Amino acid sequence: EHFVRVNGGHFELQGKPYVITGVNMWYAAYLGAPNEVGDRDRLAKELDNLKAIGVNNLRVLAVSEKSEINSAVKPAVTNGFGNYDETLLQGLDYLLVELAKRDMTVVLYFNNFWQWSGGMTQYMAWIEGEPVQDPNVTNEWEAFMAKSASFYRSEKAQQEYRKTLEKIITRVNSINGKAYVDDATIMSWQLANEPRPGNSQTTAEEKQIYIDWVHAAAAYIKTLDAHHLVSSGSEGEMGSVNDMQVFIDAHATPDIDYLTYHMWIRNWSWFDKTKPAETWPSAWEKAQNYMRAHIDVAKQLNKPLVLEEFGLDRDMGSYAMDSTTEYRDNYFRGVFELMLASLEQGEPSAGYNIWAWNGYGRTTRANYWWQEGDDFMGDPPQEEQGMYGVFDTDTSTIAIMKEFNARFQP
Repeated sequence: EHFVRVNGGHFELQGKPYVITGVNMWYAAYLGAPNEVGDRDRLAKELDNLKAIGVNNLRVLAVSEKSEINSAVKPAVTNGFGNYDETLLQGLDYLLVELAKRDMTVVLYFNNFWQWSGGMTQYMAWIEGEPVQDPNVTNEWEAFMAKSASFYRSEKAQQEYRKTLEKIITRVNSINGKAYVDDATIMSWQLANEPRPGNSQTTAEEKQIYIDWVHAAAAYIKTLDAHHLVSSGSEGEMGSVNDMQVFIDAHATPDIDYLTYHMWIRNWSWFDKTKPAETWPSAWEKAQNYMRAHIDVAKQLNKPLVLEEFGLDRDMGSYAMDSTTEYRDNYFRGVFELMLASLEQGEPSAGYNIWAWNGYGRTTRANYWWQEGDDFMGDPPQEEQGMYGVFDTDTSTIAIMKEFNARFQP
């Protein structure tokens, strides 16, 4: 009935301001699966805890592609082109039922620049008949990013991507009978997780191909669904080969309703998880500058801006649940403080989703590496289980979330 809408630099729900106070929980639809892959009891309990913490929004993976690397989710939704696991899609149906009971919404992304759900390189692997090279194994990240971006240039890949978009967007919820296009539980369709134009050596032509891809994919979604919001899933400038004009140009289309940015201060080498006291001051300077740069672009484009993915390691980079999270917590406080001031001042800061939510999920793997059958966590299968995720027992972090989730609410 009442869809999340955009009016200038803010979201509205029933004509009143709506601010995103969210988490990333990539696996929430997997948890809804009715078979051995799901954990529906846990899903309800997670959503109950999240609601009690003031969370109103999840950012969730809609679709994964079958992978034979050991840094990816298994099983997958798409077992070769066109071969969709309907039982797993019932998990998305179940998630949408559960969110609706709790007046929570979801942003659903349909692909992945990275390998942990197969994503763009898995499309290319199927097209080319060659195996994916897991960058966790090769350490050849520049090559990986070029390969992943070759997806935009493949007419076959785009045909298959549009078929996946159509498969999900035209779905009918098998449980409640709602057409997905009619379900206000869905806040936004999202093109991909962190689509980038390529690697550090991306050409001007490749930048334009990326810009045109964002425009055309967003336009395509609007032909299927004129009334849900559409976003790209971009990191911002860092996801635009460090070229803010690429970010602006890609998101200047009216078919992109709101803007996203992500911050990964450790991955970007601003913060050293083993030398946190030494590097935090400079990391924070860079983070606040990144926030301000994206808020300025949001003013230029007159669109809401959501910090939909940001996280930090536990203290000294520990993956252990009993390790402290002082640096993460103070990080989150700084971001929330700056964002709340921005919102108070009428700027397009429209909320956030912390990366990521582990909740009641647990690992008993000594090496913290996910194997098929293990609890799903906010940390996906390409990263140690415990790297960035917030556990239900992370009392300090949860208190900060609960506080700011309340303060951000109109």
